Amino acid sequence: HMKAIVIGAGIGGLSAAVALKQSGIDCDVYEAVKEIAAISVWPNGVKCMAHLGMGDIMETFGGPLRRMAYRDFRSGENMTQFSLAPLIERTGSRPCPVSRAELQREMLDYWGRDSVQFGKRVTRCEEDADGVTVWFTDGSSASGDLLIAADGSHSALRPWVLGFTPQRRYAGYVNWNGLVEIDEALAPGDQWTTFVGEGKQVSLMPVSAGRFYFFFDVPLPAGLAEDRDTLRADLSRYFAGWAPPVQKLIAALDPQTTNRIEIHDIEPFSRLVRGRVALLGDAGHSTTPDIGQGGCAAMEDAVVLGAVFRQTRDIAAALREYEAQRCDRVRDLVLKARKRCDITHGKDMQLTEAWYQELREETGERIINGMCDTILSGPLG
Ligand SMILES: Cc1cc2nc3c(=O)[nH]c(=O)nc-3n(C[C@H](O)[C@H](O)[C@H](O)COP(=O)(O)OP(=O)(O)OC[C@H]3O[C@@H](n4cnc5c(N)ncnc54)[C@H](O)[C@@H]3O)c2cc1C
Ligand SMILES: [Cl-]
Repeated sequence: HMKAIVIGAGIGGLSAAVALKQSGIDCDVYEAVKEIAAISVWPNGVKCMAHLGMGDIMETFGGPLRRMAYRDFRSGENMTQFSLAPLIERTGSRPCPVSRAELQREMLDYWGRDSVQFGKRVTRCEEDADGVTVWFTDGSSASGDLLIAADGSHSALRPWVLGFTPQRRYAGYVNWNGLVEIDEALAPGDQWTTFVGEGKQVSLMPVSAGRFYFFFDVPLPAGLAEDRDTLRADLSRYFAGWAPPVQKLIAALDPQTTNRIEIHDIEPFSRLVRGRVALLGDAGHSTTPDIGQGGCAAMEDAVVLGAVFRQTRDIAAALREYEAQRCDRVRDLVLKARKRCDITHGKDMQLTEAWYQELREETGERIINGMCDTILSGPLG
């Protein structure tokens, strides 16, 4: 009946395809790559997955995160440590940290790999009275009634929707991330533990199967001559003097499976749709990962997208309502992440010092309340 073309088979595209199908819309999913660390899916994200029929993925693969702590970088002592039980009670779902690999594999399995066309890199969309068409680098094309551009932070379709080409803004820090086996010599196995100091941080969080998702953050200029070959040396020098658990992590990680990402965001857009085409996921909003809401927001995007089509077939009207519901939400998330990034990574070391001070006096009430505000502001409340 109604055909949606979905570009991108990441969290966004697969969630959108699942949501559109829930609403009786047939989706063909296209993905540029020919084949193939972790994210923390907070309760708003979890509730969305559950709404989408993918609740089992979260529950099964979400690591046992039960409490959190911040530790002094030099001494390794707790500044604050507390349970997240109240977070779970107030929001109705637990936070589910999950390895990217497993999450991708499970979502693809849920949708169906044979219903995704791989090696299809979109370059262009065109809309006429009757529908929309896309072209792929391999020379092929495809037509449908609706187009979902979930093609990522470097989205090729975004400029057609906005009429100009947004540029990524370097956020001023570098993130190294990966997975290691759990060891209490590093930190507790059911805890989100972060060492903070010097505008840097080192974080450990449990995913499934007795592993930690880890990440190192260092404020630095973009473009340094660093990669997996210099990796262990880079970390050793950026985290010189840091408590023993940090040195132990640097020694346990495998540089060859560790990722180095220069963190960017994009100034928020005031538009998400044009005619039969909607931006979704990173294509429509690209945030620093500082509050862990990028993947969550893509899932939220999909829930709303599905909702607006549940009882209409007026595409332009449905997308205008999608845009109305999502635009201010994702603007706030991007900006809130940016603020958190600047505080955590020493944009103004005094504010950052002030923050460390707050962490020493922190009972968890404040942190949990802030987390709830972000979560409860999502579409499923
Ligand atoms: C370091 C880091 C930590 C993060 N931590 C968290 C977290 O803790 N919690 C959380 O919720 N989120 C987190 N995120 C964000 C989350 O990873 C992303 O927001 C989410 O994966 C975005 O999904 P997406 O489908 O929109 O984009 P992508 O995953 O980038 O998918 C887009 C897909 O489109 C394909 N594609 C690109 N161009 C084309 C084209 N021209 N034609 C066809 N296909 C194309 C790509 O191959 C890709 O598969 C983190 C991100 C980073 C970088
Ligand atoms: Cl994020």
